[PDB]
Amino acid sequence: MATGDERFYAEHLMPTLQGLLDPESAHRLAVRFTSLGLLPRARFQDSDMLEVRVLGHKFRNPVGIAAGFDKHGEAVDGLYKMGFGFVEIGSVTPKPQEGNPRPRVFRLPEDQAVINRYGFNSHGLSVVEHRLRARQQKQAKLTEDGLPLGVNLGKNKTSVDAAEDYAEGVRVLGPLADYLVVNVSSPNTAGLRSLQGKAELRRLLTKVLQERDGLRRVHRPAVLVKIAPDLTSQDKEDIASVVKELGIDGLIVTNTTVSRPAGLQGALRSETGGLSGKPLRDLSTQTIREMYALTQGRVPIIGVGGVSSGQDALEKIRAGASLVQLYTALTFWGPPVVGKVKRELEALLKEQGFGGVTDAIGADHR
Ligand SMILES: Cc1cc2nc3c(=O)[nH]c(=O)nc-3n(C[C@H](O)[C@H](O)[C@H](O)COP(=O)(O)O)c2cc1C
Ligand SMILES: CC/C(O)=C(\C#N)C(=O)Nc1ccc(-c2ccc(F)cc2)c(C(=O)OC)c1
Ligand SMILES: O=C(O)c1cc(=O)[nH]c(=O)[nH]1
Repeated sequence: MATGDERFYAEHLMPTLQGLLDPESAHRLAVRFTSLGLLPRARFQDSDMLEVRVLGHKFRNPVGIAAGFDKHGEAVDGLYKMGFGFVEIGSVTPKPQEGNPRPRVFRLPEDQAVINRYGFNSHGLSVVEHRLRARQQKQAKLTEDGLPLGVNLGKNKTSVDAAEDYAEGVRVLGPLADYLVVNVSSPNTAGLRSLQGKAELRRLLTKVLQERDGLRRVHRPAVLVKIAPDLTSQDKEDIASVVKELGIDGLIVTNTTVSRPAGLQGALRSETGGLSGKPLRDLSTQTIREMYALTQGRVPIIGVGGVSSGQDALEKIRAGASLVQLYTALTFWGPPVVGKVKRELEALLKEQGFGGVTDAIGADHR
């Protein structure tokens, strides 16, 4: 049934697609195809067990699309139709930019992994602002029905003041976002990840929250920080402190890794960039675990990295995540992966004696 669809995509459709197109062309086609909503609605009906209340909002299910698939806000509606409980677009930079030269996305099918070095290719704030404005009341209804929208902000390659880039993003897209993400963890913009250090981070985030707080109350988003899986213990302890001190609304844990775990088999494993997918999974889960402990369970976490199943999702939830995202799993399993994760998650939750997702959040720590 759903298993027959899963198998079709996994064994026939996706490998054929991966044979005809390069990874970037495939990405661009998927965004186009998804934006038209051509694929029929996902059959899976979200149970009440999957509902989460966090970040000032209701999420009808805890499975979202990670930043990077839809950088420019072109496919938001098509992604809700696929069954995602929330959609995050971006990263968006203030001014339009190309990103890095091609080729810049690489598949590692033997590892169920991707490496990318897009470098924040972005239509920029103005284009994305108008795109979101065109569908603003549709989104207001989606959100009220439990399907929120996040906006992930980046910075221009050549920008002098990182904090002003993020501030601009807060000003322009904050009023259109249920939550904002300060992406300080892209491996593909020089200097960016050092925004994660204590002094810079506190200065940056103070400016961001101050700009957010200046928005009219009805258009005031939660602000989250997205961190790398490659942080030192000092880094993490420092982020936890700053986040608690400033009252940051949550964390996204994690971005892609600049590491190359032992055992990667893919021919393209030494390409420069962020690695995503299955080899990232446990490194992300452990980072979630640590950040939840360091913040005493008081700071919501969206868990991301290598989620391709219900077990993967629950592991992150039990480690401390209130919500989860995926992207890379889609490039191997296609759209059916979304219903797969939700069905399996629900089964596992029953099986382990949780009334719903909310009861499982942080359970490993208790
Ligand atoms: C093609 C590609 C582009 C990405 N671009 C962004 C980005 O613009 N901003 C961001 O915060 N994360 C970006 N990500 C990182 C993902 O949001 C996510 O953190 C990471 O891929 C781990 O999740 P995954 O294993 O499910 O794919 C990108 C990932 C990939 C695969
Ligand atoms: C990492 C860049 C990347 O996106 C890919 C690669 N390589 C890739 O294959 N993407 C990719 C390719 C195909 C799909 C997809 C497959 C069937 C369908 F009806 C709609 C989209 C998706 C998808 O479901 O997006 C929501 C993503
Ligand atoms: O645009 C990119 O290169 C990119 C950004 C990011 O945050 N993460 C990632 O893996 N790639």
